Amino acid sequence: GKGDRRTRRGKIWRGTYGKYRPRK
Amino acid sequence: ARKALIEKAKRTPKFKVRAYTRCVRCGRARSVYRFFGLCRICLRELAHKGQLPGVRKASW
Amino acid sequence: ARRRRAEVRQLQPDLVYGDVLVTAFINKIMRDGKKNLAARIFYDACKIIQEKTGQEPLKVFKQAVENVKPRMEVRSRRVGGANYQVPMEVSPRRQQSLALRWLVQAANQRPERRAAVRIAHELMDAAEGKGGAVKKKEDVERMAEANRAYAHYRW
Amino acid sequence: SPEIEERPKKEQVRLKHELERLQKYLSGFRLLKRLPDAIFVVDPTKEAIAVREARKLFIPVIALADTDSDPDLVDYIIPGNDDAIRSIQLILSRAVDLIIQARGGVVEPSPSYALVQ
Amino acid sequence: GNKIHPIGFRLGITRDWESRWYAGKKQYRHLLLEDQRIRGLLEKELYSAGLARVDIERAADNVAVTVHVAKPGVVIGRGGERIRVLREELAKLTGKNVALNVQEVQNPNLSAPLVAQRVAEQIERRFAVRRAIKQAVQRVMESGAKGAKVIVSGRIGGAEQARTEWAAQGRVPLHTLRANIDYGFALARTTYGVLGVKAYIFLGEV
Amino acid sequence: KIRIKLRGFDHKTLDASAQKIVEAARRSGAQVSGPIPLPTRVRRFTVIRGPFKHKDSREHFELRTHNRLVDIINPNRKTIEQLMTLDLPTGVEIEIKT
RNA sequence: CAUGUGGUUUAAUUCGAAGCAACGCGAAGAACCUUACCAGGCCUUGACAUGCUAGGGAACCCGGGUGAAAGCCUGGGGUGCCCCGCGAGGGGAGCCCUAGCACAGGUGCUGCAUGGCCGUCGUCAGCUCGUGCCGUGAGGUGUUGGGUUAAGUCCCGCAACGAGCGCAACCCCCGCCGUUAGUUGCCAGCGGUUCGGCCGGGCACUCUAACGGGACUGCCCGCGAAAGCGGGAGGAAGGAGGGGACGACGUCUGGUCAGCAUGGCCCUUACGGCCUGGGCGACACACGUGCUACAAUGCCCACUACAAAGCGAUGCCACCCGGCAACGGGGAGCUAAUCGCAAAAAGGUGGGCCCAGUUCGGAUUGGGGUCUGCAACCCGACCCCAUGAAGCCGGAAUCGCUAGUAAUCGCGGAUCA
Ligand SMILES: [Mg+2]
Ligand SMILES: [Mg+2]
Ligand SMILES: [Mg+2]
Ligand SMILES: [Mg+2]
Ligand SMILES: [Zn+2]
Repeated sequence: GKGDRRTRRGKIWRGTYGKYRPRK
Repeated sequence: ARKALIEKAKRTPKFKVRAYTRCVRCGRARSVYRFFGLCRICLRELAHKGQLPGVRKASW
Repeated sequence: ARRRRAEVRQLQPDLVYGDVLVTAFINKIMRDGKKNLAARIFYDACKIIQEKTGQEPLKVFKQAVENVKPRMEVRSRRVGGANYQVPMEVSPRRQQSLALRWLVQAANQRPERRAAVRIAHELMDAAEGKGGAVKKKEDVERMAEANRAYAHYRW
Repeated sequence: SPEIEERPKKEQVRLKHELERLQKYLSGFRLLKRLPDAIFVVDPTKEAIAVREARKLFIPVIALADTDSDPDLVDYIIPGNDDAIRSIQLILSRAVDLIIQARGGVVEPSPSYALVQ
Repeated sequence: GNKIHPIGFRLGITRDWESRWYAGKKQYRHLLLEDQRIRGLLEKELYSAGLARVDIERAADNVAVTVHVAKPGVVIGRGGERIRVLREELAKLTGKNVALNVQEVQNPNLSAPLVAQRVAEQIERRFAVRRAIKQAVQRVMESGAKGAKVIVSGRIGGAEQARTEWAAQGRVPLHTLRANIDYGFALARTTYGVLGVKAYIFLGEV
Repeated sequence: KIRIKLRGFDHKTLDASAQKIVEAARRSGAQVSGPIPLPTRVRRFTVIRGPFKHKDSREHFELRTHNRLVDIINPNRKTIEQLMTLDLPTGVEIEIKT
C-alpha cells in the first residue's frame, strides 16, 4: 500500500522514514 | 502595483520571509531562477542572443 | 500500417526446454513486466503436472494448446452498409495467440488460490478435451458453422 | 582540372550525370552562342514548334518537307520525301556541300551510304 | 509561425557568444547583471555612430569591452577624448578594469544589426515603407552578400488593422547550420505605436 | 608535487589552454601527467517557450562546465617562469595548489 | 482524495485562457511575503527618476512617547571639503528635512490600434519567383503525366529551362573501435596486506572526454530503360540504425496591454503608495487531468543484492549519544570522478497471512509531539497511539502506445524559509 501512513513503501513514497522505516 | 513592488522586493525591512525572489531584467514576480536571477522569459530571450555565456542549446 | 505487412516478432526460444511456444506463454502470464516471476510460475505448474500424472509437462502443454486451437472464426465486414458475420479459417499465428491467451484467462476463472495450481489444473482439462478455455474455443467454432450461410463472401 | 580532389562521390556521379544529359541534347547547339541567321529542318510539320520561334523571330525558314506538311508557313521550301534515310541523305549531303563549297576546300561527303543500310 | 531565433540556433556551431567569459556558480548572476547594464548604457550613449556586436570578455577584474561600430570616428572624437571619457563613465559606476577595444566595420550593409537599425530609423522618420525594404535588401545583395531578408510589422504608415511586409532575395536557408546568417532586430518608434523589424544576411558556408 | 585545476566552459578554449601548459611544463622541466578530463558538471535548465500558457513545445538549455586536471612533479624554476609569462587564457578560470 | 474549472455563496472569495490547441494552464512553489481583490488605519510631489528656486540643515549614529503595524510626534551625539580670513564668520560642491512648480506612478481599459514571443493545421508535402510559351482576360504552363520514395526524393517524359523558401544533409545524446591523457577503476601481473585496490606498483582493462574512423544500395545474386526495390554475405550496426534539435508561403479578427516593449484612453488627497487582518483555501453541485486501492501473480516483518543522473561551504551532513519517532545536542569530511544526500525500488532468501469489508483498502476523526518561519485558527509539513469510511474491477461513452515501446518500480533537479 503506497498510501498506508504506516508501512514500508508507505514512507518510501512519502519520501520519509520514521519508525517502521529504518533510520540512523 | 508593479513599480513600487520591484522596489519593495529589494527593501527587506522586516523579517527575511519577505525578501522573496525577484527577476532583475524585466522584474518578474515569479519563475525567477536564483542562479541567473532572471525570469524564464527574459532568460530565453538572452540565450538566443548569445549574451548568456556557457548557455548553449540543449540537445540529446 | 497501410504499406508493409509488418513482420512478426521472433521471440527468444525456451531457456529450459528449447521451444518458442513455451516462452510465449510466459509472456502472456507476464504481469507488469516480470518475466522471471512468470517463468517460475510456469515451471511451478510443470512440476504440478508430474505430481498428478507421470506425463512430461512438454507434451502436456502441446496437447492443451492444440485442443484449444480455434480452427475457424466469424469476422464482421461491411457490404454497401451492412455487417455480415462471415466465418473462415484463422491464421496459424493468431490461433496460437488466442489459444495461449484463453488458457491464461481460464486459469484466472478457476477458484484455485495459487496461480501455479490454476495453470496446472487448467492445462490438464485442456489437454483432455474439456476445460474453461476449451469450451470457449468450442463456442467460437459454433458461430462459424452457424453463420455458414454468409460464408459465400470468403474474401 | 586538379580540383577533382574534393567533391564526394555524391556530387561526383551527379555532376557526371549532369555532363551526360547536358551533352545528350545540347551537343550541336553550344557551338554557337548567338541567334542563327536561319534554320534548316527535316519536317516543318513535326518540329513546327521551333518553326514558330524562328518565324516570330523573323528568322528565315528553310526545310525539307514531305506531303505531310504546311508549305505556306515556310520561306524557302524543300519539297520531297522525308521519312527515308535515302531521301534525307541526298539532300543534307548536297546542301552542306554548298556550305563548304562557298566556304573553302571541297571535301568528300561524310560516310553515310554505309550507315544507310 | 514559429522559427526559433536563428542566432540561438547557430549559438553552438557558427557564431560564438556575443559575450564570452567564464563564471563560478557563486556570482554568475551578479557578473552577468553588471555585464548587462554595461551593454545597455553602450546602446544608449554610443548608438550615435551605430554600434552592433557589443562583444564582451571577462575572467578576473579584466573586461575586454570590444565594440564593433560602423564608424569609430565618432566613438573617439578627436585624438582621444570621446573614447577616454567613455572609459571614465564606464568604470565610474563599475569597478572592473574597463578596456574599450573599438573596431570598425568592413561594411555596414553586410552587417545585419546595422542594416536593420538603419531602415528601422527611416520608418520612424516617415519614409516609403515598402521600397525602404526593397532598397535595403538590394543594398546588401548588390554590396557583396549571398542572401538577404528583411521584414517589418505593425501599422504600416498608420492603418488600423495590422500588417507585415515580406521582402527578400538570394538564399536564406534558416534550417541549415553552416550558413552564418547574421540576425538584425530593431525597434521603430512612431507617433501611432510600435513597429517590428527583422533582417537576415547569409554569407558564410561550410 | 603540484596540481593544477582548469575549470572552464568551452572545451575548445579549454583544450588550447590545457595543451599549452602541457608543452610548456614538459619541454622545460621534469615529468607532467597530461590533461586529465573529469566528469563535466552540467546545469540542464528546462523551461517553456511562450510567455503565457503553453505546457508543451517548451525549450531547454544546458550549462557546460568542463574540468581538466594536470599534474607537475618536480618544481622546476623554468616551468614557473614559463607558465607565469607564456600564457593565453580567457574564459578559463584556473586554480592551482600543492 | 490531491489539483484545475463551471456554478453558487461572499465585504473580497483578484484577473486572464474557452472544441481540437482552456481545464496539475499563466503559477517552476498564495500562512503575512507573494498580490494585482476586500475591510479598518495613515501618506498623498509621494517607495523609484530628472530639474530648479526658496527657509533651514552637512553627512551620519543612538534613544524615546504612541500604535495592531505603518505613520504621526519628539530628544541626545555630530560638524569631513573648498574659498576669502591668524581668528570670528559665512558662502558654497555634496548629503538631508520642508515648502513650491514641471512631474512621477497605474497588475486601470483596448491582444480587432501594435512589436516581441507562443499555440495550431503538421515534419503535413508543400508554397512561390524569373524568363519563354498559350489565353481578349482572371489565369494556365513549370509543380501535371509513368515509375519510385519518409518527400515537389530521385529517375524517365514533356513548352518549357532554371532558380528560390521547404524535406533531406552539416551540430548534440546512445550504440563498434581506435589515437591522445592516466590519482576513476585495476592481483588483469607480481609481492606485501589490520585482505578495504590499503602500500608499492601498472595503464592492459572499465571508465573519464577529446579527436578521427565506419555505412556509400558500397559488394554478390534477381527485377528494371533509369531511379529504385527485393534476398544474402561482411560488419557492432544496413537501405534515414534508434533518439533530439530544425517546425516553409499562409491559416485561425487564435493567445498574451497581467513578463516586457507600446499608440490611444481614463484616474491623480486617489484607478498612485505603505501597514495590520482577511481573502485566492469560501461549498446543497457538475466537468477535466491525476494519485492511492478494490487484493493471493497479492499484503506485512527480518535479512541481502544490481542503477543513472543530478545536486551540496553560513549548504550536502560521515558517524556517536538520546528519544518508539519526526528530530534535537555533540561532532569529522567537502569550492566536492576523491567527502556527503545514499538505503534505488521492483526483485532474491526464509518466515507469518488463508479469502475475510480481511494483516486488502487508508479517507475521516480524537489525544499528544517535532522542524521551518516574527507568526501554522483560518491555512503548512511530518511523526507515534487510537480511529479503520466508500469501493469485491465500475452505465452511455471514452483515451494511450508498434520495442526497450505499453505496463510497471524507484531516484534526482529546477522551483523554494
Ligand atoms: Mg487583461
Ligand atoms: Mg480577440
Ligand atoms: Mg578506448
Ligand atoms: Mg491516546
Ligand atoms: Zn522578469
